[PDB]
Amino acid sequence: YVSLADLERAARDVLPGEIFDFLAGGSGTEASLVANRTALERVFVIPRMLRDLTDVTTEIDIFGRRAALPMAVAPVAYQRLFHPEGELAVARAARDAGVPYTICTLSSVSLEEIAAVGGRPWFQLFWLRDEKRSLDLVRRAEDAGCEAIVFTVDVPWMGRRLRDMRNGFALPEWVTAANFDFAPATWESVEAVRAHTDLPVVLKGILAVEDARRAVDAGAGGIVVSNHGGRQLDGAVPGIEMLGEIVAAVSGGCEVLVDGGIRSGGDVLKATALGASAVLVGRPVMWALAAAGQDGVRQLLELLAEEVRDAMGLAGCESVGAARRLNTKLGV
Amino acid sequence: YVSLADLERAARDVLPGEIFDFLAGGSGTEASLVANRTALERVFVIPRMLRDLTDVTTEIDIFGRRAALPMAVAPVAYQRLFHPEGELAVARAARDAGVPYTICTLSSVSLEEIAAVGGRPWFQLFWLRDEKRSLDLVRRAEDAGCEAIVFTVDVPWMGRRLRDMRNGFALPEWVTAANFDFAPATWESVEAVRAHTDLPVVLKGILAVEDARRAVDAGAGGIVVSNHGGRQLDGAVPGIEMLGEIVAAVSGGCEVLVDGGIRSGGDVLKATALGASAVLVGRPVMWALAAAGQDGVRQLLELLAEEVRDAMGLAGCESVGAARRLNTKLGV
Amino acid sequence: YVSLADLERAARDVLPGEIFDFLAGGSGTEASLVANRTALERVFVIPRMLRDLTDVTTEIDIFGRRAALPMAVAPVAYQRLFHPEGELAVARAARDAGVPYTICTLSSVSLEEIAAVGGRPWFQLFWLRDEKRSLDLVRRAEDAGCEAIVFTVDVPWMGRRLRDMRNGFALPEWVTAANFDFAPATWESVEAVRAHTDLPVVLKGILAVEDARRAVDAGAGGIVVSNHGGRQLDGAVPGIEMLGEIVAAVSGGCEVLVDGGIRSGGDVLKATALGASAVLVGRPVMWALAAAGQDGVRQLLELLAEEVRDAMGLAGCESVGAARRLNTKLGV
Amino acid sequence: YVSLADLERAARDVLPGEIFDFLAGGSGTEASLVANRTALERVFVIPRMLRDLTDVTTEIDIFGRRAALPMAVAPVAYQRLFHPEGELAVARAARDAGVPYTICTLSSVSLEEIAAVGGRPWFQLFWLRDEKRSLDLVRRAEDAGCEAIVFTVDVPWMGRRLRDMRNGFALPEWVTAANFDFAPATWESVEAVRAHTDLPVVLKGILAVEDARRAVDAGAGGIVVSNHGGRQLDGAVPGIEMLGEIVAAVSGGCEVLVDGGIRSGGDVLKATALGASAVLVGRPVMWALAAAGQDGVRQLLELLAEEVRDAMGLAGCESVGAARRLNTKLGV
Ligand SMILES: Cc1cc2nc3c(=O)[nH]c(=O)nc-3n(C[C@H](O)[C@H](O)[C@H](O)COP(=O)(O)O)c2cc1C
Ligand SMILES: Cc1cc2nc3c(=O)[nH]c(=O)nc-3n(C[C@H](O)[C@H](O)[C@H](O)COP(=O)(O)O)c2cc1C
Ligand SMILES: Cc1cc2nc3c(=O)[nH]c(=O)nc-3n(C[C@H](O)[C@H](O)[C@H](O)COP(=O)(O)O)c2cc1C
Ligand SMILES: Cc1cc2nc3c(=O)[nH]c(=O)nc-3n(C[C@H](O)[C@H](O)[C@H](O)COP(=O)(O)O)c2cc1C
Ligand SMILES: O=C(O)[C@@H](O)[C@@H](F)c1ccccc1
Ligand SMILES: O=C(O)[C@@H](O)[C@@H](F)c1ccccc1
Ligand SMILES: O=C(O)[C@@H](O)[C@@H](F)c1ccccc1
Ligand SMILES: O=C(O)[C@@H](O)[C@@H](F)c1ccccc1
Ligand SMILES: O=C(O)[C@@H](O)[C@@H](F)c1ccccc1
Ligand SMILES: O=C(O)[C@@H](O)[C@@H](F)c1ccccc1
Ligand SMILES: O=C(O)[C@@H](O)[C@@H](F)c1ccccc1
Ligand SMILES: O=C(O)[C@@H](O)[C@@H](F)c1ccccc1
Repeated sequence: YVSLADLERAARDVLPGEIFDFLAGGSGTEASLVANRTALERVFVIPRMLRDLTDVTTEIDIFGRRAALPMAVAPVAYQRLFHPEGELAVARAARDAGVPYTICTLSSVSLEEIAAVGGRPWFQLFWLRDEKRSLDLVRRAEDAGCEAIVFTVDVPWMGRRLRDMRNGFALPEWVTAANFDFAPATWESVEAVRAHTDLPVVLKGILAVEDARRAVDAGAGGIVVSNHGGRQLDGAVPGIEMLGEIVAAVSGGCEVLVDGGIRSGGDVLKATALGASAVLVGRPVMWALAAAGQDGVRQLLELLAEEVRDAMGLAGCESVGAARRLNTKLGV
Repeated sequence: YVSLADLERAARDVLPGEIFDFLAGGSGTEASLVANRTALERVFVIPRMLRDLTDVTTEIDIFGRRAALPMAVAPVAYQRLFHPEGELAVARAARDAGVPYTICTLSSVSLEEIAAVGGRPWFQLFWLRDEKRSLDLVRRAEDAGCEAIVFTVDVPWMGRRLRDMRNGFALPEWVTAANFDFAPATWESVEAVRAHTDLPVVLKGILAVEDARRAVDAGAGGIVVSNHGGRQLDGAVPGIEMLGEIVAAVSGGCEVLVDGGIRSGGDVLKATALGASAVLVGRPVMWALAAAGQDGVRQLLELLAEEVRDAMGLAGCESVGAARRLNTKLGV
Repeated sequence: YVSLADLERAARDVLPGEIFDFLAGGSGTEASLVANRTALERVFVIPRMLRDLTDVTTEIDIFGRRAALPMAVAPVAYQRLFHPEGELAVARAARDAGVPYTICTLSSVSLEEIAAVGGRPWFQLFWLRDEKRSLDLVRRAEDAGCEAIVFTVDVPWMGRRLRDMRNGFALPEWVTAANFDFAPATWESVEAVRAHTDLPVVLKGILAVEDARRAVDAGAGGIVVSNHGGRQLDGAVPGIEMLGEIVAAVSGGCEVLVDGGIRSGGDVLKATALGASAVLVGRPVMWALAAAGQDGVRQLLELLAEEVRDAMGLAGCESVGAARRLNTKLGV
Repeated sequence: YVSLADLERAARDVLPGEIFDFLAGGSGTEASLVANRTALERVFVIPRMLRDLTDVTTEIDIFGRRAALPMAVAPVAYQRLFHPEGELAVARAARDAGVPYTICTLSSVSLEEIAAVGGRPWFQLFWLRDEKRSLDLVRRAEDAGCEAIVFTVDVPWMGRRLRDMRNGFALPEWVTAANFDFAPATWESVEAVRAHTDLPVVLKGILAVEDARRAVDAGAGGIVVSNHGGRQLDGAVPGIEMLGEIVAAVSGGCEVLVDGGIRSGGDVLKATALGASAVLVGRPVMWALAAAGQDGVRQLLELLAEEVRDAMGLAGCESVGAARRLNTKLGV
């Protein structure tokens, strides 16, 4: 594999069509899904030359820990849909690559089993029908060693996934929500979580500048600027199009991550040049899992690491902080 | 049916080609017809998160009455072209969905019969060869219980519909203008109508900011910002591209509706975020009528209601007024 | 025929390929040829409603004479390439339609024969190897009753027409330059012409704002804002993209015409809304001549007249002057 | 051959696929390779008319010598890949056309042999693992009569050329680096070169305005604004998009060349109108070499000379300096 697109071809071959569609699809007409790619393709980097590259490092510090790249595995529910080892395969590869892995509320292996793999696990929260149960998942995650709570704030309910409707898609009987034996979140829910944990709370799914500012005021340790991979509001702006304005409004008050359509180390460089602290990567990780299990995810992360180091050095950046100081130009 | 595009496929199968072309076509090269869709596809919404969605309502108050959605059925002449029950099928479905239905001057069932269905009928006026006859249709509509006069102001004559010319299209003998046993309108005609009725007068086909302002000064209760579905001047700007500037110039002085290419609840959300009070929907209603009669229109309106509620909630809007306060960003 | 595009299809059928290519082609990669169409397609008109249309007139006064439309036939060399009656067929149709016809220096029938047809003949000048001969053609044109001298200023030499090179195109022996038994023009050549005639001198091929201003200072009665149909500099900006800036800089000091890609009455409306006094139309007139001779040109001009009247009225314009006061908006 | 595109078709026929891919390809997704062409296609020239063209000259003075066109042959490694005479064929054609030829560090014929051909040889430097060896190549080039040192500053290492990876491309045994029996460059390396030679030092691969300014401060005699033909950072902005801003920031302090996608004399005109002193041309020269050896390169340079003279005169420019004063407009 020499690009992330090699892995998509491989995953399309192996997966059942309805599972590939559950993975690939977006809501509505898929306008926001396509726009995430369009938006990144319009960004061009203005590289710098002739800088010292003797010790190029792709490492960052985030939420108290070093990470090997400015990247984490995005939360993706039900990873046993894609490979029998599901989340354990992905978490082991992420641990070995030094990349944080986001354990999902709707994981198909329990959060404690995935946390026991080690590494830097974060935990993604969906707000449940009652405050006490929500907070119990948060406490389980914290007890299990998760390092951050990634509270998804863009899913008061699931979007209209027309591929899934047309396919009549349902979970196979062999895939379950292993953390179990949902409700719209509000700013009150954020405060309940913030009061219940010492872990940093990261709000995933922020697009309005005013919501990024309120996230900082609310005590969030980070936000993920994101339209949920085009799976929630069809017509929501891409996160990459709001990122620069959000980074300026936040003034360093929290970490600002972005996701949606990151498909290469050059895309990671674009996101960092627009001001991101780090990116999330979703679908490509599942392509690698589907294609070749744990080893596939390892190969994907090795390729991304090579592409990030290559792009940074070609752009004159010995560190991720230098990459954040790059300028960009929109093209056509 | 899971999108409005499902209904177009269904209507193309059933209708005779020349009738499908009368419905689908525009004037000239169809540049304005295509632009209505291009323009909406360029608009992206910036959704808000974490707001109270306990009682999301899609209802509005307009021209004195509650409507279940910020939407009305646009005037479309000669609906018996599409189904034998014609206007009565559409009006019954609109009534049952709580959506206003616009009765046309060129309806193929008399305005009194369609008004007797109940619901919230509006009446669309074409200016006739003489003031007294025009005003008689207005008085008939008012006597029959219509709630608003939708005066079409963009048809001094019919545009050049090249599909119809190439097809040699003419009305079948079984379709007639049932209100009967035309001239360019002017601002004088508007005043004659305004003086002849206590109903709100809504000018349909306004695109210039100065004409929206004059409409308010003339005592209009509303305007529809519209290029007539691309059927009148080929090269006329889409209404959606003038809407924001018109809403700002009107300063709340009248209701500002828009039409042209609304094909989903997400498009309704875009129109409201640009400042519309409500939209009109034309061709999709006729697709549903052609595909499945009254039940088809009911299914279309149920689908649109679900899509509007979904889009509003995903965008953090518990009411249409909140949706009007959303910001937008143009994309590519 | 219901559009000008019907005539292009007809002309492609009848003409030999190399003659169709001489007509259709541009220089280089044909980027400027395509851009003339792209540019017009990007312009949208903001029409006005509710104005008095009791006496819509498409007439203008230009260079001292009434014309039936804001349009003249562009200079096109060697019209016997397209039909045996060549220029006489086109000039007769233009006369009968009330449209000025531009007689070319390289006409395949003598300028005196074409002038004898009557109508409103203008005369297009190419600057010859010597001032005295150039001025003799000007004097011949004036003696023959031509009303304006259209001095082509964008042909110091012919552009690189790769279709013609690839085809090895040459004039058939049956087509000749009938005014005969060339050099780069300069501002000195313009003054020599201006001093030699009382007719208005119109500089065809102006694109720079500074050249439009100098044309007025030099005593030109008009300019044609034009990239020569994409046949001269490949990469020259379309005239329609410079027109508004040129109209503002000229401040009424001369007539400002435009050409390049006018293919409908709606395109004439766009040009007038951007400030043109009138347009030239080139290739479509030759399509009609090739398809059906004099009667073909008559049908083309009747169609254009109908399309111009339709577009003007739909845009609320009772006169060409009102159309020049329309606003426009660029789209995608 | 009537366009440079004729030569590409010819070269694709003759070369082995993997060698054609080594020549044609870029890094990553080839976004920057495509953007170099997109960017030039968006630029339109505003030509001037009616100027004196009695003695149009395409000549420039650069780095102390007259050149026949505002163009030099870009450095392209390993030219024996394309034809058995390799660099000697290209250098002989460049000499005979009066065009500077850039001898590469990785030439497949020694720099002294290519310099002995005569003409105006420049020498391109890659920074080697140690300062003394780098400086020895510089001294060899100077001793051999090269006129300028073109220091490549955008290759701390080679980009990720996925065509080459997929093809498993390697140099045939019959092609070698004939100057031999590499390390990231820095501003310190530039100063070491500048101190070691009296020749002008030209930094190739500058895109950031701040790096152009620093190049002047560092004593560079020129820069080449360039993304390395899309072969280095995938996503680097095209040089043509940074050129105008760089020319303004440099204020005449050094020569400012550009490369990337120049494929016609009209493209040379666009580059000069945006402010370039001269362009480099890479791939087309190798197409001509592959198609027909020395004579092919001669034909390419004759065609480019004709296209540059044609474009300049059609734009009203008697000299390259006048072409630099042309204005441009971006189109779509
Ligand atoms: C199959 C699938 C399942 C997902 N499940 C979740 C989830 O449980 N929680 C969440 O916050 N995001 C979920 N996401 C959204 C991702 O975290 C991410 O925002 C999105 O996929 C955009 O990134 P991409 O283009 O790299 O895939 C899911 C995405 C996919 C494709
Ligand atoms: C077949 C057809 C007939 C129409 N008849 C009328 C009419 O009688 N009066 C009117 O004001 N608009 C008429 N319209 C215009 C519509 O009210 C509406 O402005 C237009 O179709 C744009 O909406 P759409 O894209 O949703 O179809 C007609 C449109 C169609 C397609
Ligand atoms: C076949 C042909 C011959 C032309 N000959 C002349 C000419 O002799 N003199 C001139 O000034 N323009 C000449 N033109 C340019 C036209 O007058 C006009 O500027 C151009 O065709 C753009 O208009 P169009 O897109 O309507 O064709 C010629 C154009 C064509 C296609
Ligand atoms: C096959 C190939 C080899 C090249 N080798 C070199 C090189 O050794 N040194 C260098 O500075 N640039 C090298 N370049 C870059 C060119 O000098 C030039 O920047 C680039 O090809 C863009 O120009 P074009 O679009 O005209 O090809 C190479 C380009 C190609 C295609
Ligand atoms: O995008 C997604 O699939 C998730 O965020 C969530 F909405 C979801 C989880 C599991 C099944 C369907 C939906
Ligand atoms: O409004 C802005 O500045 C940004 O959204 C815009 F430039 C942008 C478009 C596409 C990708 C990233 C940024
Ligand atoms: O767009 C339309 O069809 C209507 O507004 C009107 F112009 C019209 C009604 C009936 C037949 C033809 C045209
Ligand atoms: O001029 C403006 O602000 C609007 O017309 C423009 F942004 C726009 C383009 C396309 C859809 C809606 C709006
Ligand atoms: O565009 C054109 O064909 C004319 O303006 C002129 F350049 C010309 C006339 C006759 C033959 C070739 C060229
Ligand atoms: O620069 C400007 O204002 C005009 O050239 C531009 F808007 C334009 C683009 C395309 C067609 C007409 C005008
Ligand atoms: O673009 C290129 O091929 C050159 O600049 C250089 F990176 C290179 C030279 C020779 C082989 C591979 C790469
Ligand atoms: O930012 C600018 O002014 C230039 O990069 C831009 F206009 C440009 C786009 C494409 C080609 C050359 C220039």
